[PDB]
Amino acid sequence: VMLTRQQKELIVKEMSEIFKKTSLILFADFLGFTVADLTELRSRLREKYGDGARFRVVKNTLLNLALKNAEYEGYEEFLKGPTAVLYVTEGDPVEAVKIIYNFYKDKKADLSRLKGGFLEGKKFTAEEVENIAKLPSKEELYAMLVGRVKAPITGLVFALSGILRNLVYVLNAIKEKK
Amino acid sequence: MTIDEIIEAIEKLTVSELAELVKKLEDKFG
Amino acid sequence: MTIDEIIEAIEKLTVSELAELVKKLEDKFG
Amino acid sequence: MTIDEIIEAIEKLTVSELAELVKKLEDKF
Amino acid sequence: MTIDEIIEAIEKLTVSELAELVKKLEDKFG
Amino acid sequence: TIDEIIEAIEKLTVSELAELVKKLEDK
Amino acid sequence: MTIDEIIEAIEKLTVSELAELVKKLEDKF
Repeated sequence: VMLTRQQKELIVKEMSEIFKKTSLILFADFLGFTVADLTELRSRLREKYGDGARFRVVKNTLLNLALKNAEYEGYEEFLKGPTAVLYVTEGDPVEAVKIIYNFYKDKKADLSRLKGGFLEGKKFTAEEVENIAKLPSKEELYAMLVGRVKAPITGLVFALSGILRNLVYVLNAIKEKK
Repeated sequence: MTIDEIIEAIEKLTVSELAELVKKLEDKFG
Repeated sequence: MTIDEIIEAIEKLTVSELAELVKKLEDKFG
Repeated sequence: MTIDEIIEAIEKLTVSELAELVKKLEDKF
Repeated sequence: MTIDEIIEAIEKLTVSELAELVKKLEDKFG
Repeated sequence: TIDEIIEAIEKLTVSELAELVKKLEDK
Repeated sequence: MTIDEIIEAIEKLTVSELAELVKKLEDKF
């Protein structure tokens, strides 16, 4: 059966409004996966996001109009063939990328089936999915920040003391030869 | 901005933004 | 501040101000 | 150009300047 | 001192004074 | 001599030590 | 001792003399 023009408009409007508030939109090829798999992926997502994340297979035409109206650009390359969409409306989005990345891995699926998307308003490619998926926890990040911020000072001491080490290194070298 | 202002802006960053900060700092120093 | 703004602010700090920043991050996140 | 005066001069540099000083030290030594 | 003057001051320290310099910096900044 | 070596080394200026290391590295 | 005289001295040191030399310098700084 055909959908009324009004029914279609409502679906497009709803989707468009959702994409206007999401912090992540990732496009995935979910062909071949079973309902059991869908159920498991959704469960892994919910355990971490509750209702803040969704994973739904959505017809390309619908996705296109919704993205178009939400004012997105350069997404057409992500809608070639049946495509499912993973989006986050509440909570930090990084963990959802990790979840679906590790799910495809557990299922032994081609990781290129994770086509790319938009993260916090920034477009990312398929190859970049791995980058996001492997990001360390926020806590680990905060920890690393301190040493990164101290680098200049750390580098100064290392450079000055390195002048003395060069003498030691070359003397050892001369001893090495013999 | 002041030290305090810097720290405040830092703790408001998302995980993605914070990771970007760490990497750029990484490229700029050391 | 944005990420690039955070970095720009740090670059403007004197070295003494940087060590203070580092100390204020070491305690809170260390 | 005393040891303490060198340290004082370094503390007064901006972080951008410190990074450059480090690069110069590495290049030279 | 400027960056270049700081380097020139370091180049003129004795080897023993360079080790002291590094020593004092670690104490101060560690 | 060797302690006398270290003493001669400790008296060099950083620029002098740099040249020393430079020519030793030219081995 | 100039730098060249220091070099000549070092180049004549034996394998064991070099070992002590390196250990002593490491202690100095």
